[PDB]
Amino acid sequence: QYDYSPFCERNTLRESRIDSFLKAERAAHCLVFHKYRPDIDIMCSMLLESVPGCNKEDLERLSRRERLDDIINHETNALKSFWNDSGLVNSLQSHHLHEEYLLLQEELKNVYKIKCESLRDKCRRHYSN
Amino acid sequence: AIERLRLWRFDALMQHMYRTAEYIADKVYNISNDPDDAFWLGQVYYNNNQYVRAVELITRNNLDGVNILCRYLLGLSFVKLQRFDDALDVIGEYNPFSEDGGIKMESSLCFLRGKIYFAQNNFNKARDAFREAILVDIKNFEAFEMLLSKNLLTPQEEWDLFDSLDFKEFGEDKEIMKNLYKINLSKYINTEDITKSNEILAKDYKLADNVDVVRSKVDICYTQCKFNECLELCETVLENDEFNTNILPAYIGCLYELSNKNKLFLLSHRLAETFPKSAITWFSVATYYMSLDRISEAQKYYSKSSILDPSFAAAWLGFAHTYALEGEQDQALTAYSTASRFFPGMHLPKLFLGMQFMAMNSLNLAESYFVLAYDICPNDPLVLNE
Amino acid sequence: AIERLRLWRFDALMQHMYRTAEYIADKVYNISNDPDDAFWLGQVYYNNNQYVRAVELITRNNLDGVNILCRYLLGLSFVKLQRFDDALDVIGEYNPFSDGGIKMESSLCFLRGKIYFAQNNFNKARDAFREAILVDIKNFEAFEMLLSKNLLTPQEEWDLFDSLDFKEFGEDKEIMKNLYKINLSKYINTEDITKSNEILAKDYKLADNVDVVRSKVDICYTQCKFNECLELCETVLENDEFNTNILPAYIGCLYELSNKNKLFLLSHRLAETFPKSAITWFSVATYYMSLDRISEAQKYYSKSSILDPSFAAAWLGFAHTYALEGEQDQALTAYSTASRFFPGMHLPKLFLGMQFMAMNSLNLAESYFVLAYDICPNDPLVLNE
Amino acid sequence: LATLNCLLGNLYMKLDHSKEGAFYHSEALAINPYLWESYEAICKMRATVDLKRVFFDTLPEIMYNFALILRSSSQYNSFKAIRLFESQIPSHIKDTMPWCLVQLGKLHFEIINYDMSLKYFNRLKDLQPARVKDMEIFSTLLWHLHDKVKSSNLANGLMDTMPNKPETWCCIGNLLSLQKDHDAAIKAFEKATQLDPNFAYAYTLQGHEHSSNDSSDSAKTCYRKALACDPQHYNAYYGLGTSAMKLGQYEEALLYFEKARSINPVNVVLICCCGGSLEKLGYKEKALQYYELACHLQPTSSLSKYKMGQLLYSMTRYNVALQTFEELVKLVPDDATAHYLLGQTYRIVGRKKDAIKELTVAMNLDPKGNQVIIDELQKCH
Amino acid sequence: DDQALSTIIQLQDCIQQAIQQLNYSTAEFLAELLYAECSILDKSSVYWSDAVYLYALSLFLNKSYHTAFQISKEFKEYHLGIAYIFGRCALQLSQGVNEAILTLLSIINVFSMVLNSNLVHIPD
Amino acid sequence: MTSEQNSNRYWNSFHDEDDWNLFNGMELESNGVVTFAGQETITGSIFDRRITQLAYARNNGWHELAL
Repeated sequence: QYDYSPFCERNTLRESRIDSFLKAERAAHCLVFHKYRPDIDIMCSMLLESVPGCNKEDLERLSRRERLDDIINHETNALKSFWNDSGLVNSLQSHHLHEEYLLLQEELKNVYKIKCESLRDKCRRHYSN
Repeated sequence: AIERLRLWRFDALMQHMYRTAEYIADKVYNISNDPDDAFWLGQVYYNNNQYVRAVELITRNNLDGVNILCRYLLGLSFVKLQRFDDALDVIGEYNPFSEDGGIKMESSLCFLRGKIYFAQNNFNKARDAFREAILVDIKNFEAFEMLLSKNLLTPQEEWDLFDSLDFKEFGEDKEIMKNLYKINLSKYINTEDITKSNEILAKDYKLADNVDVVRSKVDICYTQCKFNECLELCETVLENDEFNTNILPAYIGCLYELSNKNKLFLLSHRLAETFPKSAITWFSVATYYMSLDRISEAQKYYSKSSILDPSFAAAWLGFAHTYALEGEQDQALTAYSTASRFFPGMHLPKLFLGMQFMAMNSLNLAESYFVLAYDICPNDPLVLNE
Repeated sequence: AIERLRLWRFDALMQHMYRTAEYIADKVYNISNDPDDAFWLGQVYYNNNQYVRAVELITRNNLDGVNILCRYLLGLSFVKLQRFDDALDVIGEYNPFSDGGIKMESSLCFLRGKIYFAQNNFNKARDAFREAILVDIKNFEAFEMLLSKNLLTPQEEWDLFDSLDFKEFGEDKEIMKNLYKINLSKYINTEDITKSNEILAKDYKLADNVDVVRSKVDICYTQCKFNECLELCETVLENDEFNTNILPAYIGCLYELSNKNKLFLLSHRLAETFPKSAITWFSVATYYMSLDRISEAQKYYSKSSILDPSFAAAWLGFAHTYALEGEQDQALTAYSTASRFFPGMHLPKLFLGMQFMAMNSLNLAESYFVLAYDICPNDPLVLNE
Repeated sequence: LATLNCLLGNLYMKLDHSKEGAFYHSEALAINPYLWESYEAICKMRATVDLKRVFFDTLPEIMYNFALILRSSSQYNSFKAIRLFESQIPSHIKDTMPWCLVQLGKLHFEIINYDMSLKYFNRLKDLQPARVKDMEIFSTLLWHLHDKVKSSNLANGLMDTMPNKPETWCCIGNLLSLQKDHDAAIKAFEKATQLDPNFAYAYTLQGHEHSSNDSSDSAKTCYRKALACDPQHYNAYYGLGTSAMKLGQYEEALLYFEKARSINPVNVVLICCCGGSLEKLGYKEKALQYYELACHLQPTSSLSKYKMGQLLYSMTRYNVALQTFEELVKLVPDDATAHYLLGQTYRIVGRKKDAIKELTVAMNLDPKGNQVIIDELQKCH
Repeated sequence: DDQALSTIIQLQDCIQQAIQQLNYSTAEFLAELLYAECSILDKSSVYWSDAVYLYALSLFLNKSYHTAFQISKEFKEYHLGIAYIFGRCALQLSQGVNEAILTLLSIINVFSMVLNSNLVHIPD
Repeated sequence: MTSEQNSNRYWNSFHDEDDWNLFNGMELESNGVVTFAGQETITGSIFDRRITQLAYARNNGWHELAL
């Protein structure tokens, strides 16, 4: 019988939640495992396996301590790293990539400014706070 | 030894000696880790309105499930505490046991499950739960009477279920208990049978003028609009019990239709001075306002009666009548629709929606609701006339 | 034939299907037509929280003169129906009589003592409770109620405990004598209570019993072992957080420890748990006292006092609110009221004498402090005062 | 030659890029496996290593189990971590260990299961009354539960113990936002962030309060500061997506929603928001894919089933739409607009008997719009 | 049981190793896990006192002075290092100095339970 | 208009304090959704049992912010 003890320390769980968790859990694993029961199984050189936005080539250069078609390759490549290998890009219409691209760096550049005083005046900030 | 303490605790509980019963239950449970003693202490906690303490008692040691009786007590404690989620949790969505001289333990669990489904407004599952509860043990009657009172089954279905169940458990008392059950069955179907049953019960046995038999006679007369027999039976039973809640709705309606304004006034005053909390008294006051043509005022009093007690057809129905009688017709539809949805299994709300839709001169929907009401109840002059 | 129906009625009572209970009680009563069946149906009505039905049913044929338990059920129904004079008239002011279970005469005497306690003739209540406990010792209420409200000074409580006999218990008197001895007052003969505590702890595995822990807590509270109060009452409260007997002592030793978070938590949980008990409002008032908000503690002690006329902590905390507020003339009347309602309680008199110091009136303070010291030879407050 | 790589990783993570810092944390772990701080720094991002080679090439197994737990929690797959807790990590470690209590409470909290998390790190709070680290999650849980007394407990206790810790002021602000006020919540959050910067949670709550205060620019700036403090934080991304939703510019809203979903794959709010951005963009076929993922990801959610029904009715997959709506009503009967779609699907399929009762429920739910319900009744027959 | 003692010794060695360098959060986690693991062992075991002392020292080292102060107050008498941690917490917080005095006076007078150990930061 | 108000009050005299407190500003709407006035609002659909105890809770129960 399906085990539900760890999902709630209360030894009894009403049957609605039993299938609610069971059907929830299986597809959650099915998403991770496929791009069955939980209790039967949980399983399944540079050490670093993955970094968000890092491809296999970028991992290799780390181990070494380091026109329309071409820009479309850069168009998709830019969104590959930022969207963490999202599969919806290939379904996007080509002219819909352009406006999302321009908003990417424009939003990105704003981060650079954010990420980057006379004696009498700058003493007040500590007094008032 | 311990048996003397146990029987002393049982008597103290029976004698409404709460402190001694609690003390001795605690002592006996400390002496022996017997779950029946824990059930007894939980019962003592239950009686004096100390529900959470009994909940924590039966929860702390996880002794529920070891024996079914404490599980039932715990579930009842939740259902009174209205934590219906936890009650359904401990009891279970369906029968877990599905393949002494007292009621079968499993049957009580199915009754509680039906009650919680009814509370959660899950009428469809509650019907099945109550049907299974009555089918498992005929010794049970709470589920049978609840289903009949709340009109959760059609009269034909009620008769079919009554015929399906047997009386083999009773044995010697088979015929008397069959008649006793048959008293409470719904009307509009083969009323002569309920008749001959109540006479055969009346003379043969000492139960000649008991409460339920006169109640059934009053119900028969009220259905048949035999209103003078209605009254005479009603006062002849009221003179013994001045506050018998089983008959009060029929009595109140029967006075309303005779328009005995004054007797209605005396009843309203007597019930107000005694039972302010119960919705019956406020229903009586509101129908007193009705008898004086005060629809706008007792609008509020039906609101009060309905809120003081949910699952009361009379209060909400009268509230909808107050909506429908004078103007403000648009929202009478919403009120009667609420009646239909929250009170499934009764033809009258559907019939009322149909006649109201006919009242807007909107026909086809009136036909729809009329045929719905006819489906719910086959034998009713009102629906067929409409 | 009737026996099956009687057992079915009993089962309906046990499993709390009240509508079937009353239905079957009515049926079996009409069949048999005996007063015991009417008693059963009246008991069903009582459990139904429908006292009017039960009392009318018992009185319609004047069954009170037939059996001895039906009249008691009618009397208790009147008791909870807020009717007292007719209740005593039915039961009778004086004793008309002067196997398992308990004797009925003791229960009737106990009910009479309850009515007298309701009617504020405290001496008659003491007489009734003493009579009930001496006639029957199984009636633990006649003991616990008498000892709870401090209706009598502890010396005569010990004397009556010694006077009453446990002989009719027999083989079980060996344990029940000690169990009853546990519940007496703690100021005097303290050591014997302790030895009884180890007696229960050994050979009876009752160390885990809640009331043994309650007795130990009250021992610790008497000599002001407030830290031990906290530790033991925390150990017992984890299992059960709403033992009404346990809670006031926990409030006392928490306020002594002067901590607001845990008092705060328990008070807010009890407020949503038991809205109509004076205990939670008393706890709220104590929390406000610990936060030195006297103005709110005023009202939140007044409500607790109104809810329970037998709640000495309420009156003394009330007069504490008065005294700490700044005005004392009303605190004088408050402490006098607390002293007069509860004869034999030294603390109201002691606090009243502290107030006499506060007014620089030492002449009454001498007598009041002597009276308080008469029964409290060793405690810091008395000697400090 | 193990702490130096850790220091390099910390500097890299702090300054510009977490990629090289993760590389150096991996190198440090290669030098020594018992550098749990490097593992925590790695798990701060969505980076993972091959634990079998790290920890092997019973204490190593125990450490490997905790590493798997932490990796799953960072990766946001809590069911597996709960299962390892059930199987491995014996109880006399699980219950006592405050850090496993924190993590396990987090794991139960990310699932809609709310009461068990409360119980778990409430026993934690009991064990360590003065613990201050990672109490903002308790504050968020109390905000979700709409409970005020326990939040008041937390606020008073933390203020008494640590008047200056940022978590205390964060909890004060969350309680304020709970009760009625938003400006005072903003003031508390700003005090919390001035006393200790680099706290992206305070900025996230600032942006949320600003959004609730109908101040778009301030919320955007607060979220930008949050991202500046923490590169990976789905809460501020979701807030930004919702803000661009309310301005109607669906492009950057989709951008933010997808970016938030990237680091937290299992969350139906973000899946639903990304899908809705998709329909506003017009991609019916791909939007369904996420919603198909969403309801299978977990049942008993009104939002996911509702949007399934809306999308299926839009492009007319009535056969599955009817059953999705049916189970929606089964899991909740109080949705007003849902029963309208129920009735529309019933009349389209051609089961008038169910259509009448469903529309009756519809008028019962919505007094104001009965007339249009009446019109559908007329269209029903 | 054969490997149970080895795990405790290894955890202790890792804790001293971590505290030897300026690595404190890892010291925190290892001290926490060792303290949790030692719960099953009886209080009479020297391992429990050693783990409690290491946990107290760590919780002091990361400025979480309150928590160190309680975790030291519970078992202040058992070990000398726990008393040292308690005294340091008391001096920083000005809370409960008196019992710190009552413990330190006794521990110094007796010296001139567990008193001597090979762990790090054991007071002289 | 005064007669009905007097009659309303005369019958309105028969309540418990908490019971009367529940119905001070009581209003029931046609569809069945309920509005409760706290002397906050407890708007909820009637015929579910838990709601009226919730109105009971905040009426007599002790609620407080504590900073």
